Amino acid sequence: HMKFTVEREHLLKPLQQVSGPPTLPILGNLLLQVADGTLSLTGTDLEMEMVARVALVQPHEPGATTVPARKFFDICRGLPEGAEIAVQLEGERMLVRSGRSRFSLSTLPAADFPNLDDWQSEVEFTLPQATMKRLIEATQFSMAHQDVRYYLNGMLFETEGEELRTVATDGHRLAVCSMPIGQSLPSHSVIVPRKGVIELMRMLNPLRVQIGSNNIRAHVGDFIFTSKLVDGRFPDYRRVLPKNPDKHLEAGCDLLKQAFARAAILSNEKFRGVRLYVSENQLKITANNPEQEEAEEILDVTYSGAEMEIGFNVSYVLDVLNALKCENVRMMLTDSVSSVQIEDAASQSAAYVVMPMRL
Amino acid sequence: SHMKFTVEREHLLKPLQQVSGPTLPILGNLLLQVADGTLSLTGTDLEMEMVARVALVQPHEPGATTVPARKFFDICRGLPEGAEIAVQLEGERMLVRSGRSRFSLSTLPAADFPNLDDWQSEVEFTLPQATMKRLIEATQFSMAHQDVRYYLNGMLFETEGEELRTVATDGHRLAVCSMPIGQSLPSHSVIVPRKGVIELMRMLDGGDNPLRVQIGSNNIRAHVGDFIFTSKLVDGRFPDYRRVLPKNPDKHLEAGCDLLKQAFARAAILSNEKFRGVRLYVSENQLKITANNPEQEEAEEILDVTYSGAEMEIGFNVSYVLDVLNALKCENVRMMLTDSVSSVQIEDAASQSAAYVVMPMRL
Amino acid sequence: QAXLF
Amino acid sequence: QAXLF
Repeated sequence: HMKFTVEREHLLKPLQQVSGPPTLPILGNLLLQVADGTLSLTGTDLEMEMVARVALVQPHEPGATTVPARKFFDICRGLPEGAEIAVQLEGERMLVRSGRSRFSLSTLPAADFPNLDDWQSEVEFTLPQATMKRLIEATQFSMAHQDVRYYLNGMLFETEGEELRTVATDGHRLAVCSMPIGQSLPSHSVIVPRKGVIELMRMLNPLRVQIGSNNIRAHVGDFIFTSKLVDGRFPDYRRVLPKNPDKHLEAGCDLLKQAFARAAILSNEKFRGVRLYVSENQLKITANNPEQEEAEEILDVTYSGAEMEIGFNVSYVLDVLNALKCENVRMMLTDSVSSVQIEDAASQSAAYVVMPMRL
Repeated sequence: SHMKFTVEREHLLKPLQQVSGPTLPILGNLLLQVADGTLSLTGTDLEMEMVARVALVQPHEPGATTVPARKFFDICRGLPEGAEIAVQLEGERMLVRSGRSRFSLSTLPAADFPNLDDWQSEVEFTLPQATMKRLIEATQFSMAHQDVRYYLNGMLFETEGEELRTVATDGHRLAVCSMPIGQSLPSHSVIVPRKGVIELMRMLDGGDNPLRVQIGSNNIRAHVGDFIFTSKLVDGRFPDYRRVLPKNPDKHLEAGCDLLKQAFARAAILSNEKFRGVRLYVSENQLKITANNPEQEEAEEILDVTYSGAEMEIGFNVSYVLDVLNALKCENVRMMLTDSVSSVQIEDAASQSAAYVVMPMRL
Repeated sequence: QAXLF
Repeated sequence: QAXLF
């Protein structure tokens, strides 16, 4: 039977990260395995799995079992600062002891725990965790949610030359972010599901990424996250990027954001439509709703192109301005019926393309 | 009709926010009135009403109208810090202007706005806002929610001698807190609805600033600074909380508030998710808490306490015990027991101002 | 759960 | 709302 004794602080983050992700009963448990001075904790939902390794300095006995994830983490979290958690399997119940606190948890067999089927890595590289955080943070909001086009319910991860690129779209708006990682990579493109993007974001020391034909893996410290890839064809985002955006507007990121936020109050609650009128060094934003109420904002911008009018869903514009987090923004327009490319005025790493509304 | 006023953004935010705190379209609007250098904003849901007064320095024209509460507050909140908000009625549309931002809002007539019917005050007194916050905070959690006994869906406000007391109960647990206000009061007891208790509580962010309370037979009023909150009282009979207070709780336990709270929080993990039952076995300077659930899992905690009474066993809903320990926020707690089928009085070991009574579960 | 009254 | 493709 299994047995181990460990500090509370050495078990918290390992349990918290593994318990992150109930349909069938064993998916609500964590598979615990003691072997050769190492405690391995494993959580899964069948699509993805998080493995954490904790080294055992005190005496232990090997074995394996599964225990309720949330209750075992809450027990360890609830124990005092600096507590020594003695764990041992007694028949069909795992016993957790610390001081004068005793907990008898129910178990399900370790043999019944589901494991992701083995696969072989095709692409492999390393990068800082902040670079991966920036890549996901910059495009996560543009992913679709419960879209019938299942391939849009996720983020495209693409390697080319010495850059790792993330792409996310829902058919109305698109987000791209490219970052150089300083390693020669092969040309590979995969769709990570939106649940896996959230877990990959939750665990960000270097980060090692291994990508296969149907799976992706991420190694952060003593944690190993694995997720199935979405088996579909992602749209050719290069075909969508504005080809010749002749009209260039430049304005303050915050002033433009606060104006769209104010105009949105009196926009249609269902369609969220705002009208942009660009003229020599000026932008007028107008919003109308079925109650015949109107919001109007006039801003000082930098614009020397021809005068034009264009409609937009104000939420999609605000999402891009909230994501950029910069001093100034660059809106690159074409005509009233074509998309707009929005970027930071000081950086080309992240670009956003929004399709307009016929208004 | 020809209503006009110009005012700073900061002088409009809290007044709008508190008032804006629907079934009929006009209940979603705020009644705005300008008269003699004063802008009055009024919100209502027919049971309670909040009136806020904002003084006007700059030129203005009198009149009245009603405008969407949420949109007008969001407009004022969205404008830059230090903004000058120029407002004026243009036909059946209220115009809001500030810098290069223009908003035309829809209106409903000021004559169609509902007003609480007038009443006469029976009791009246003043106290610091922190004293009223403490009184509500100490007993708020014990109020019932959507109970068939409608009179329990609220808090009893009671004046006696020189003390204001708040009582709240749901039939399982009770909370009572008394604070001296230094004024001779008449013997009066009223039930404030739980929606009114929340509104009254949400406007007390001025600590030592004063609060004037006026109570009537069917209404209660609270004056905090430039606000006037009024609420209808619950027309029912509150139970005699003095009857259910433990008469002779001979058995006295004393323990650390935090250590006792962390032990109940840990045992609660393996308690029944619906009934939340824990078993307390008390013996010479010791407390053993045990929790069981339908999955045959068990949590057990043994603590060092100060107890010299006879050995006894008693069941409790762990959430009701944790709610009392979270509310006390003290160093040491005292539980005063009687028997396995009677209630327990829980207090701070250093203070008698707030007392809590919890009815046990049959073990 | 036992009621107070 | 116009679609990107």
